[PDB]
Amino acid sequence: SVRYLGRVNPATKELSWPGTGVSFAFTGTSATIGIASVSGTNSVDLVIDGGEPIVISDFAGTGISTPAGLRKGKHTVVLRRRSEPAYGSIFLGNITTDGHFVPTAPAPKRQIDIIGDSITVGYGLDGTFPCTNTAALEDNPKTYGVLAANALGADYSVVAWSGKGLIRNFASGSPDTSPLMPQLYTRYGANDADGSYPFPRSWSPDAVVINLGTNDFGYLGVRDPIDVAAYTDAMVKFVQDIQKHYPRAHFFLLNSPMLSDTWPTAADAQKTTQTNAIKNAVSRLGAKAHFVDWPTQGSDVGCDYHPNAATHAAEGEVLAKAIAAALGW
Repeated sequence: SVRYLGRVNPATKELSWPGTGVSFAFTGTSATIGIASVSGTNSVDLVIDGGEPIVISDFAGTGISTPAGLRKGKHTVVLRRRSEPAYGSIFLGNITTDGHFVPTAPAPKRQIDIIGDSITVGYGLDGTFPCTNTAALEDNPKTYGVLAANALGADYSVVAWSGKGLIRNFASGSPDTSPLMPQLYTRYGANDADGSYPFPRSWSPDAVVINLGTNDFGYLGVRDPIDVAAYTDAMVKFVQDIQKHYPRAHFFLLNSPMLSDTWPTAADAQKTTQTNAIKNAVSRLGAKAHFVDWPTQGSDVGCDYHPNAATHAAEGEVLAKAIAAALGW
């Protein structure tokens, strides 16, 4: 029996959000993950027998098959999306084997939501600066949030979309008046109807990680600097809205490795300003809210100054310990 990873609408079987996918085991020499349709560009990790990820970004036609050369016998298969809805999605078909399916090792008891923007997606992560981001260069399985969930032995759900904010999205001259992350968080698949995620009780995060504000703080030459009070107020409201569904979860609110106190100007002090706003939100939210620092990154970066693998891995450790400390893990 196949199990779906992450938030996947069972009415569509669309791998839409980053990190979504499937896990199963079989005995035989081969398995194929059928593909009903694919749109735009995508990339996935295929992990066989817990080995090195096979990175796939071309889905010619039929489906995704296990590698040639396996020995007849038991094998495990984990497929995970590296990339995000903005570039495309994969609609899954049926999964087949040349032998038969065997039981999966039981799913983790620990569960974590990770909510954010391009940083949480894994935008540009595999890229060498300077580079143009592509679905192939995105690498959700190497992001700070996923690496933290891995360290804690937890299942996770990534809900993230590049350029998105909490109160306002990325600063463009055309006002980017499309949905904000809270609205998107109500959807099953990323392009499904508002409110289409039913919050099934089968998924009940112990921890909810929120990393938003990099886009909100952008303003130079396009719009007014951020309304800090509104950003703070919205952060409190977003958590309260999630608590309608997951009242017992602890919340982990991160500041941005891409904001600094020197850009655009020293006066803006953007990183300190965001940091204080989040701490304020944490203070208003009470004991189940937690601030988690992410120091402004160094000069080594991926595409478009996004965090590279080392920067993600370092905060993954910080976040894993912070969640563990909060939860007694």
